[PDB]
Amino acid sequence: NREEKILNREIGFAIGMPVCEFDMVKDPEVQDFRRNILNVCKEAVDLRDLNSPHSRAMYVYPPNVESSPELPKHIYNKLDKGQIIVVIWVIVSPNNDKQKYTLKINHDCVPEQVIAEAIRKKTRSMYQGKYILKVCGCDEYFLEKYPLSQYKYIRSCIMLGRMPNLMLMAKESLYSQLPMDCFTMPSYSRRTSTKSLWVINSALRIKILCATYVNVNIIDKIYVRTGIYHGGEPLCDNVNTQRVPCSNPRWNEWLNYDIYIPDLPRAARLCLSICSVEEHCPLAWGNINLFDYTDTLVSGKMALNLWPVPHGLEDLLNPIGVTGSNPNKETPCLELEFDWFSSVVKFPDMSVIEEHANWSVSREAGFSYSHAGLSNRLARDNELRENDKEQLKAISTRDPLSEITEQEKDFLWSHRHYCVTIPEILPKLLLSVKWNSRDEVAQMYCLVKDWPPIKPEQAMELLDCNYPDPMVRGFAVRCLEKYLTDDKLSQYLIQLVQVLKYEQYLDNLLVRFLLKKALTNQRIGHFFFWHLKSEMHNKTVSQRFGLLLESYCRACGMYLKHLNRQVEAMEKLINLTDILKQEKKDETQKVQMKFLVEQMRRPDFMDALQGFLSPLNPAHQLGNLRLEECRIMSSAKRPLWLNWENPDIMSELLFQNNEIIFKNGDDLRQDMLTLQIIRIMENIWQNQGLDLRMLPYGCLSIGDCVGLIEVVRNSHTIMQIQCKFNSHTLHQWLKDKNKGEIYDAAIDLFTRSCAGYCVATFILGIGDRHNSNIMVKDDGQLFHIDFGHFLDHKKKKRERVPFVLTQDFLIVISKGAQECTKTREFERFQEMCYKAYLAIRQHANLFINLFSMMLGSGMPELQSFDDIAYIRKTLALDKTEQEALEYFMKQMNDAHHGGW
Ligand SMILES: CC(C)[C@@H]1COC(=O)N1c1cn2c(n1)-c1ccc(N3CCC[C@H]3C(N)=O)cc1OCC2
Repeated sequence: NREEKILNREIGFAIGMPVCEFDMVKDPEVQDFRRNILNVCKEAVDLRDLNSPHSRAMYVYPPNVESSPELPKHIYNKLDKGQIIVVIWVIVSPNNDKQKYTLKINHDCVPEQVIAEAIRKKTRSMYQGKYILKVCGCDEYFLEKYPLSQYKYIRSCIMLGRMPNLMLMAKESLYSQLPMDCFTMPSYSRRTSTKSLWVINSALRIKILCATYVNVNIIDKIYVRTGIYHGGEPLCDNVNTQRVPCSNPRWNEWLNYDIYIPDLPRAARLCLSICSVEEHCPLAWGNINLFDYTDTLVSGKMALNLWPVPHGLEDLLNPIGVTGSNPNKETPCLELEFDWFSSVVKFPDMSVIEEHANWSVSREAGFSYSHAGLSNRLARDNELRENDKEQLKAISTRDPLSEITEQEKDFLWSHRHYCVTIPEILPKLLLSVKWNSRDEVAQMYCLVKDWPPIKPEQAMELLDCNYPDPMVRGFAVRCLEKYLTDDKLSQYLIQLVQVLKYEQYLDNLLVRFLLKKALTNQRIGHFFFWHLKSEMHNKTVSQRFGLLLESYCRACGMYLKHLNRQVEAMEKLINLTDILKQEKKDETQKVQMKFLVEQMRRPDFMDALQGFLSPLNPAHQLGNLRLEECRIMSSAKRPLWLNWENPDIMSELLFQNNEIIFKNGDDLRQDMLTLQIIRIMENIWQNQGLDLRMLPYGCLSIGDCVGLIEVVRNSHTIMQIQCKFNSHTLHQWLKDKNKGEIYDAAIDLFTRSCAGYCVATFILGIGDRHNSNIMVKDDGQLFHIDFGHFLDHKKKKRERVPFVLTQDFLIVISKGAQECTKTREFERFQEMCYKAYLAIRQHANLFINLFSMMLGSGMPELQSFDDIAYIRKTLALDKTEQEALEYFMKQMNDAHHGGW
């Protein structure tokens, strides 16, 4: 047991709460999750010891590869006849003397071939399966047989015109360093009648007894508002209790609902709230799953602790809110009573559902012309015309925020069998289902059961708040299991972690998929841990995320120990910054720095703040902290500028110092999402041969309004440039930094990165640009920082241009010409914008879905589908492609007072 106790201390330190608190949770769902999730843990551990040591090395150091080995024409043209120059370093003599070997090989060469060529060059100077290639300066390895150019490091080197520097390491040098972890099963591994829902011939009714902890200001009259929901879709009309004074919240009233108990869908929920009053106002709210995790209908007495109303929610009910009782018991508590049927009621099995769907399909197949004429949801098989097929195809092209009329819904449902031939229509077909009809739902189940697979980015939509059904969500997860690459999983990890909150139960297919991937890929596992840990202060998700983190920490292996180093380093940094903002806030920079350096030099702190992996990128080792290079930044919330040595043997070939900005006080979640979207945008542009280089620098939220920002070396704000001022200062600075022949490359890089940031900021509705949030690298790469604001943040009770190209920017674009607006350079720059704008337009659904998946997150500027609709306005989705280009030009023309 000594091993178990110690490991529980390690897991508790990682999660930020003791494991014993989980053991005390009475709720059977919680204890069943803890026990049953362990098979995902076992499965993942089995996959890792399948082909050991190689399979273990693949888990710890997965290949950091692109999704496809194909190169866009513009990237291939950067290669000398499809060949790349590569530098291979062999550490040999004592005191680690470095021998370099320059190779000109095909871009498609496998690491083993690269090693053979290196051995050839070293032998000419006077086995291949005994070495591995490592990226110089960081812990990135090439353990798998992918073409060299498919490795992200290599592709980046090709794209940026950089020399790839790789190090020949012995297989045994790496293998001996990966410890053998023996995953142990925890102590908790060792643990009337029953009627079907469809045999309950009764209407729904729920009793509202009384409310406790209704502490309000003498508010002069209150009631309970209730409704039956399927996602955010009401299943019947809302039912309110009679009004009562808040001084005595007693109702003892059965509420009768307009729904037959057998018609209740699987994901049906009771959404309620205590309202005051005419200006009706919600005081507290709470949601409940009408069926528990065991598929049992709610029976008996239940007490539900309510949640405080979130600012901006005028609506009396909160359906897209969290389901379950508030963990804090010193909150308004509502007592409810459910119906009793003298037996346990369960949701029918798939076999019963299938028998019923086949019975319905067969019955409908025999319907006469006139019977089918009774309903617009009924359509005879052979009546399917080509015009109808064309209408179905047109509907499937519409964006997820485009309204589907009641007529289109009846249309889609009656043609559901033809819909299988155009499988991407599934999200529209599902919103057209009468979720309060068991006859229709049973048939939808069977259609989904055998539904053709759709793209992972299309399936992701089916995991958002509009799709609560577990059969639907199960199909989505299966598409991800079959077609989502680890690369794309990493890219969309924030969205996939968010959509976990929309799950009715702790144990589901999505969490099993995500956990298995985190436990079989340490790069995925790293960010999985941090995304969950960053939200552990949020009581809406702390039990879910806490239980998930416990399962992750039991099976991740040795990485727990490394994570605990990063957790301890962040904890010390939160502690220091918290003191500086509450105890030393008014003191000078010189004084504050003296306190900081004295605190940091304490042996306990000094050890905790050095020799750990960067949470921004775990391939980066943070060695000794360079205190003399550290500083308190004069910016808002006084962030810490931190500098560590990169202890890697060949750090000089990557970077010798790792500089990170630690910030305590601002919410960094909107920045992370924007930075992710900028990268996705750049990826779309690059694939279409549209070379607009963006700078989606690293940003990670590690807690409540705490996080890390990746520093971009040799980059300066426009204000830093002009504060050496004329409009020619910037262009003169770039000319000075790019003297000679290389000048044109800087102007091209500037105009290209400028076009990208113009289009990206206009689409996304980012916070207003100024000379302190626009940065420029010495080579001419323009980029933006501080993405705290996006979408419709300047809304009133209509669209903006956040990046207005002042004379300074146009002078650079036009190479110093006076009439910068009327030059061929500016005409070429406009063309880059138009193409960039239209390309994003073609991928609008992806962007709409990425934002829709982030709705359950507590982001201030992303609270409703109305906020996402801003992107539907900027992309001009209701207009044609030419009208959309015209609208963009007009927005640009108005903001710049001419030119477009
Ligand atoms: C104060 C800080 C938190 C700001 C505000 O919100 C951001 O997003 N910020 C940010 C991002 N980046 C940098 N600031 C940054 C700052 C300075 C430097 N540089 C590098 C050279 C010296 C220093 C400078 N220009 O002062 C480089 C940076 O990288 C881009 C990411």
